[PDB]
Amino acid sequence: ALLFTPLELGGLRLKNRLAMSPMCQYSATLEGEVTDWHLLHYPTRALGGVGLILVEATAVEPLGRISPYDLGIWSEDHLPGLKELARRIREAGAVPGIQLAHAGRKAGTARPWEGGKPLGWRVVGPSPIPFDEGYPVPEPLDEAGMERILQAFVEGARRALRAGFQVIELHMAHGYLLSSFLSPLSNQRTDAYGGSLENRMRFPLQVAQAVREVVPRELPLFVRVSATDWGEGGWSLEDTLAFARRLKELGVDLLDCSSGGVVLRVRIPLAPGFQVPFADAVRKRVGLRTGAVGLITTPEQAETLLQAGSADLVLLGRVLLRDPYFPLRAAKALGVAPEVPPQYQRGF
Amino acid sequence: ALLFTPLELGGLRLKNRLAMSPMCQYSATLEGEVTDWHLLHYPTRALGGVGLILVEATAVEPLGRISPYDLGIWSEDHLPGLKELARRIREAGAVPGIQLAHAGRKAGTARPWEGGKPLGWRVVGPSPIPFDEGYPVPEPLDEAGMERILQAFVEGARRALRAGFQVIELHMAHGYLLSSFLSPLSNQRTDAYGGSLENRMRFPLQVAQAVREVVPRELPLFVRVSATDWGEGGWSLEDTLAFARRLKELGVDLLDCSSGGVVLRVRIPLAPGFQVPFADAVRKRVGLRTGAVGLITTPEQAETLLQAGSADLVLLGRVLLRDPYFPLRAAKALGVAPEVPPQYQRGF
Ligand SMILES: Cc1cc2nc3c(=O)[nH]c(=O)nc-3n(C[C@H](O)[C@H](O)[C@H](O)COP(=O)(O)O)c2cc1C
Ligand SMILES: Cc1cc2nc3c(=O)[nH]c(=O)nc-3n(C[C@H](O)[C@H](O)[C@H](O)COP(=O)(O)O)c2cc1C
Ligand SMILES: O=Cc1ccc(O)cc1
Ligand SMILES: O=Cc1ccc(O)cc1
Repeated sequence: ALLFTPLELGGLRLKNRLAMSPMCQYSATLEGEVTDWHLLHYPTRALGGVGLILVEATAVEPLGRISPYDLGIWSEDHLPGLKELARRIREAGAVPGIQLAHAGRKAGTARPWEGGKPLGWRVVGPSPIPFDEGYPVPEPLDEAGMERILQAFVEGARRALRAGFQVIELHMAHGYLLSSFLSPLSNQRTDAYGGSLENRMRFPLQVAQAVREVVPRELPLFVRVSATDWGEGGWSLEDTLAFARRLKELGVDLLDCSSGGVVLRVRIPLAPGFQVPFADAVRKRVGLRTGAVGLITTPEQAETLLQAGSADLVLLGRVLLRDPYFPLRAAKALGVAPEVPPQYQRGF
Repeated sequence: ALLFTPLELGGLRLKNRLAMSPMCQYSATLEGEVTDWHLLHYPTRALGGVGLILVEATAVEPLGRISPYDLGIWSEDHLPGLKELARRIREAGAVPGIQLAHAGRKAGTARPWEGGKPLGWRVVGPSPIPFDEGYPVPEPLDEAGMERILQAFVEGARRALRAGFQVIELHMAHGYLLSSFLSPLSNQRTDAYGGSLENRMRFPLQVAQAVREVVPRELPLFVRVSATDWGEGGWSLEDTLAFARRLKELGVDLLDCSSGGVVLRVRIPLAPGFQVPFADAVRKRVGLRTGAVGLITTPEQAETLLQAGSADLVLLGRVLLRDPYFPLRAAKALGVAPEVPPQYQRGF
C-alpha cells in the first residue's frame, strides 16, 4: 500500500503518506502559549499513527492571529511551550511540523463557539476592502509593513526550527494575508503589488524565498494555497500552476493544495476529494510534489488517489478530530500491519 | 436512547451508560506510580465521551500486583499521581472510578510484551495449587494474612476516595486472589474458608463488607466477578446468584459481570455478548444492578442489551483501545447529538 510506504522530502523520510492537516484549536493562552489542550490533542493523533503532524496556524505577529487564543510564534517566550509540543509529538511516533500564519483582513474574530464575530482589530491586507459585511476595513500594507511581516515569518521559522519542528508550512491559503495578495478579489492594488499575476505573487514569493533561506534544505518547506478562490475573475487553477512553478524554482518542497476562503459568497462544489484535481494538476504538470486535502475519509480513497499520481501526501483534517486512531484502522484495511503501542496490542 | 440516559447510583449520576472497562497498561513506575502514559491514555477516552472510566487493576499491596509496572495504591506517595489522574479524567468529562486488586496466585509476571513469564515472587493463594505449569505454588493465607489483605483493600479504598475517585470496584474475578477463593477449582481449603459455598464466599464477603464500610453511601461500590469459571465442578452461574444476593445484602451497588480466568485449560464460548447472559440472570433474578462486558463493539448492540433489561451499565474494553472516541460516534448512531468538545464541533 502506497499509504504506508515511506516518503522522502528534503533530507528526511516520513514513515507513511498520512499527515494531520493544520486545525485551529483556539485553545492557547491570550499570550499565544501552548496549553494542556494542545499537549493532549496532538500526541493522541501521533499515537494514532500519522507520519507527520502539521500543528495549526501559528501567528507570526499578534495582529496575524485569527482569534485571541491562537498559538503564536512571535516571541522567544513561545519557545518552551512549542518545544514541549514538538517533543511530545515525536515521542508518540510522528514528525512534528507547524504551519506559520498571518490572518490578514480576516484577523481578530471570536472563537467559532463564542459566536466568532470580528473583534474590530486594526487588521492589515493588500487593499482597503473589508472581508465581508461587518468586518473592519483592512489597513493596506506599504512596502515597510510587508518587510516587517516578511521578517516575522523568517524569525517564526527560525523559532520553529529551534523548537525542534522539522517541517515548516507557510499558510498562503484561505483568504488570510498572503492568500489575499494573490487573489484579485481581495487585492485591487494599483502599485507593484497588485494588478498583474507577477505583481500579486510578489509578496508571497518574497516570503517563500526569505523563509527558504533560513530553513536548511534537509528540512521540508510546504506552502499551502487556495488553488482557486471559486470566484468569477478570481484566482484560478492556471494561476496556481504559475505560482507552483515559481515556488518550485525557489526550492519549496511541496504544495499543499486547498481552496476558497478569499471571499464568502461563492459556491464551492464540496464532494469527497474535490480539491484532489488541484493537487493532481500541479503535480503532473509542474512537477512540484503535492499534498491532497478535502473530505478524505477512507483508506481506500487515500490509497487510490496516491495510486493515481494525484498527490504525494494525504492530509487528513476532520476525520482525525472524530477518529484520531484512523491511521491504525487504515493500515489494517490496506492489508498492512498497523503500528500499535504494545499497551494496545490486544485491541487490534 | 437508553445508552445515553443518566444512570443513578446512590448519590451519584453517570451521564450515560457507557463505561471504560479496567485495562492494565503495565506502564507505571517500579514503585507503582501513575506516569505520563496514564495521563494521556485515560483522558483521551474521557474526551471520547464515556460517562465512567474504571482505572485498571490497582494493587492494594506490592505482592498483589500482576506486573512490576502495575499502578499501586499501597502508599501515601501514590496519592499525588492518583489524584492528578482522576483530576484529568474528571476534567475531560468522565466520572473517575478505580479497580482495586490483588493478583494472588497469578501475581508477579512480566509485561505481556516482554514474555509475561513468572518472576518468582512469594505469591499468596487460598490453597497451594499453582495457577498452571510454569507457575509458582502459592502460599496459602493464614488468618493473619487475610486480615492484612483486607485492611489493604480498605486503606486502598480510603486512599482512592482521597484522590478523588467516586466509584470503587473490587476485583474478585479472573483467577486473582478473591476470585480464587470463590472457585473450588483453586480453593481447596479445609477451614472456615474452603469446602462449602458458604465458606468460599467467606473471605470475599468480608472484604466487600469492610470496604463497603469506608465508602460513603452516596458513592457506588462495584464488585467484578467471574460469573462462571467455565470449569467442570467449578464456580457456576448458580453460585454467582447466591454470591450476588449476599453482596446486595451488604450494600454493594452493582455486579460487573465477567467470567473465566480461574484456570487456563477451559473451553470458553467466545462471541459478541457471550457474558451478557450472566449480567441478565443476576439483574432479573436477584434485583442487583449489573454491568455487561465482553465483545461489545456496536452502538446498536449496546442499546439493545439495555432495552432488554440485561444490564444497567455497558462496559467497553478493547474497542476503546482502538477507537477512543467510540462514544461520540455511538451517539449519532442512535439519533442522539454527540457531546463533542467545542474544539471538535466541526468534525461531527
Ligand atoms: C476546526 C478547523 C480548524 C482548521 N484550521 C486550519 C488551519 O489551522 N490552517 C489551515 O490551513 N486549514 C485549517 N483548516 C482546514 C483543514 O486543515 C482542512 O484543509 C479542511 O478541513 C479540509 O480537509 P478535511 O475534509 O479532511 O477536514 C481547519 C479546519 C477546521 C475543521
Ligand atoms: C490489555 C487488557 C487489560 C485488562 N485489564 C483488566 C484489569 O485491569 N481488570 C479487569 O477486571 N479486566 C481487565 N481486562 C479485561 C477487560 O476489562 C474486559 O472485561 C474484557 O476484555 C472484555 O471486554 P472487551 O471485549 O470490551 O475488551 C483487560 C483486558 C485487556 C485487553
Ligand atoms: O477554524 C477554521 C479555519 C479554517 C481554515 C484556516 O486556515 C484556519 C481556520
Ligand atoms: O492484562 C490482562 C488482564 C486481564 C484481566 C484482568 O483482570 C487483569 C489483566
